[PDB]
Amino acid sequence: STTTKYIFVPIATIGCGKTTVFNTLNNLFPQWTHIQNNNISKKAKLKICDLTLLALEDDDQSVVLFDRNNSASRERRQIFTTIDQKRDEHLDDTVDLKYIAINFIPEDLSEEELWDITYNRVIQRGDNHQSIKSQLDENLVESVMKGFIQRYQPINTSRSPDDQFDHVIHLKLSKDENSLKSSLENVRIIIDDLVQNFPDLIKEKPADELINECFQKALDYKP
Ligand SMILES: O=c1[nH]cnc2c1ncn2[C@@H]1O[C@H](COP(=O)(O)OP(=O)(O)O)[C@@H](O)[C@H]1O
Repeated sequence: STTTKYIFVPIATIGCGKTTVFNTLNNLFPQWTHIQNNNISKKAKLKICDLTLLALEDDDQSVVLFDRNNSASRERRQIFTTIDQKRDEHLDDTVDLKYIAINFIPEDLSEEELWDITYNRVIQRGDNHQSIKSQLDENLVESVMKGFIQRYQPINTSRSPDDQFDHVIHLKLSKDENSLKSSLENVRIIIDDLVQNFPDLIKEKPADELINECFQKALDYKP
């Protein structure tokens, strides 16, 4: 009769944990399609929005993890506008699409600490963002990361375009201290939020051993 499907839209800069968190969630929930802008050729005729809608055509798909930074408000505007315009090419009128913002940069986080956490993650642990995956020029890494931060516009659901989100999940971002890693905390935040608010997506919280193992795999993942 009627189906609701979801597009999880991150708002992040480089090294905030976006790919790690989405890889963890896909490890846990293989039916949640993880579409990585970083892996799409720029001559490809199917761009991330096209692949998103193709994925949502499948009856077995309920969630697309839309893996792109979307640090600028114009980038969020593009998702809403393009998906809204193109969905009729792909989906019948019994499918309701909901957009879930996954906010990776807390309002309370200073730009200095955003830089401190993310730049040192990228240099110490690596990042597969294509323009910086080599890191043969640490000046280039700094310059690209600064570009995303310069363009970053915090989520604001009291105005266009972010008022089009149906739900926002607020993540944490902090320096690693002892065994604590904010990306694993954030996986749990997402799972708990969906268990409570979207039981159609997670009827029962997975065992903690499995959540932690899926996170370990994502943390260790090299492509
Ligand atoms: O909570 C964390 N603590 C420490 N390092 C992390 C955490 N989450 C991800 N990382 C590491 O940070 C680096 C950047 O990962 P991220 O998921 O931010 O990539 P992204 O820029 O493609 O979204 C990776 O080497 C990853 O393993």
